[PDB]
Amino acid sequence: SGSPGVEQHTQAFLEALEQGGGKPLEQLSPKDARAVLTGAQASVKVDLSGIEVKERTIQANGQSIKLQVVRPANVKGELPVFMFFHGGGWVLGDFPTHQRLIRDLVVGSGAVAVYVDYTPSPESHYPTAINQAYAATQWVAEHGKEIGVDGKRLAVAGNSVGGNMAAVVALKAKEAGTPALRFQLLLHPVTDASFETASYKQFADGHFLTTGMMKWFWDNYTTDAKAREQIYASPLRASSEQLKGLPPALVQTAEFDVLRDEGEAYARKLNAAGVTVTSVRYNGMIHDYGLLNPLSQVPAVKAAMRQAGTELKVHLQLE
Amino acid sequence: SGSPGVEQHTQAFLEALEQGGGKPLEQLSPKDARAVLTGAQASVKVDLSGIEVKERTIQANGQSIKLQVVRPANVKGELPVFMFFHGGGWVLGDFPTHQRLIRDLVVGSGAVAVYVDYTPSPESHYPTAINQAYAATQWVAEHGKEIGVDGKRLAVAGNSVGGNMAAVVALKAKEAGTPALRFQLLLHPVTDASFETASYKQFADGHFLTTGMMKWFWDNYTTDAKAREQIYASPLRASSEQLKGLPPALVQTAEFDVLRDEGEAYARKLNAAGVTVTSVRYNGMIHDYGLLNPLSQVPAVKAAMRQAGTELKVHLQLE
Repeated sequence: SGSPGVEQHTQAFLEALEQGGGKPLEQLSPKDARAVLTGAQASVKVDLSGIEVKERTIQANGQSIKLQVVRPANVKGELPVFMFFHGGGWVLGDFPTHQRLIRDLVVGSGAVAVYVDYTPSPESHYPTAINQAYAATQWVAEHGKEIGVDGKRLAVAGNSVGGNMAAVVALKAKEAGTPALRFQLLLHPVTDASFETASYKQFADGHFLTTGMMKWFWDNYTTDAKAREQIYASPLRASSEQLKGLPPALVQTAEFDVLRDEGEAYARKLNAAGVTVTSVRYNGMIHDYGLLNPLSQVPAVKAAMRQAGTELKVHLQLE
Repeated sequence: SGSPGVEQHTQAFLEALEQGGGKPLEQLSPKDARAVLTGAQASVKVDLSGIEVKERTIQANGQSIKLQVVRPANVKGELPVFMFFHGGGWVLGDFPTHQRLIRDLVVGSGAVAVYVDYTPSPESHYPTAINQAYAATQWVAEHGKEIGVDGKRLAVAGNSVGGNMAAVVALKAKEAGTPALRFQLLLHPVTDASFETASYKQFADGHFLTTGMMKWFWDNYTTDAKAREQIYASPLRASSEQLKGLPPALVQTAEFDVLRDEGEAYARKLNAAGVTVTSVRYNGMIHDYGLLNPLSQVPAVKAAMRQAGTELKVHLQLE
């Protein structure tokens, strides 16, 4: 269905989904909802070349955590590294659904991605996944040599709830005083457990990610209102003092996205706190433009991916 | 003065200008206004390395036109090429005021820039400069070998009224059936001789480029209302049919810019006409963020420049 101004291929994609019909995602079991993303991502021929992928299980902060290490192919030596936190509304997502996005970031940056297999919701609730995400980030900083990376040159990155996770891991690293981070890449992040922004109102339906989906995602994550008010759930609620000293950020938002305004608002809060921020709204785009494989060849998406990889590279250089 | 959300260094810049005082630009003679930009650009140490600059005067469509050819240094062979049309509101601007911006685009793309020294206003009026701009573009396509470029791989680029000029040259090339263009790079372009968009209302003052300046710029360009209604002055007025077949575009706009809305509106019109467009709003930025030397080290500006160079490069490749 979409709106005037939606990029042409994206609009055609939305119309194709509308014609395909199907139950609202939030009316499905977590298992069936996961299968929607799995099936849709698998339905598209995509370039996954130029990477080498290796699983690694680590012992960190009291639990076993599974990683996927994604390295630029045919490259020798220690490389700088970014943690990658996947989206999917906490309920959906995993490594293979996100592999093309991760691949594009790795190939475009020359840096190694460390995907963290955090526990999904509702199997776990806040703050289980963010504690895993932080534990893995500290692990990479300390033990990077074991997986062929320079852990002292370390960024965090993610899409959607993964952008939430990246932002929150940066906050947790500030709180803990470790590890040092070069950069945070937030691709259309969730930043606030509230649903009254102008973008939430304007794009409630018809633009892939719906308000109904967002409320369901948040409900599966946690129904504890006190938890939702914590900065580690809703980082937009942080004060300037709480944000001071965070690493430089690139925040990409999508024009036609309920989460657009809270993402841009978080960028403004970082800027007001003296954090270096580049905040770029990709016009014509819907939420998860960098994830969805049917959109991966849209020229604006390719440009967004080129930028994301380049900014990772710029911030992960030697000295 | 600025607004909540203006990027921190940009805000400090605006405040410094406010404290410096001085007459409104539009109350100055063209000569004195030109000197404001010349002096301000010269007051900042900037990196101009990595280029070789050579002047060339050409005979094209009945007149002598001066070019500055800006080539990546230490590179052999034919290179692809982009025309560069400078901003300055038609009254101001020239090569040296714009040299750092041009340099960044050349170094970041690996392509040669051809700066066109169009006749300023009010010394000339519409359509003198755009006819010169087009003549030079056709010349480069035909005679590129003479200046070390592959004229068959040709883009147009410009900031502000230079973005207007690039967009209009692309339209003139469609009208003439020549030359073929790979790409149009529009950095915060002027697209419409009207002053009633929401951004014009919101950012009328306090954000460097004022509504008063824009009206003065347009008045110096042409006071002919019929001329202003032509698509070669106000390309936003073009129909979908008139825009069909134009080359792929990157349109960067600035959040805090009176011209923001008409730039984004032009991107939407291109998209509606089936033209490939990437439209990106750089949040926190003011107009001419890529031109103004005091802002050239602002991290978001560096990111915008990296993107602009990269997108030129991507679109100017072989085959």
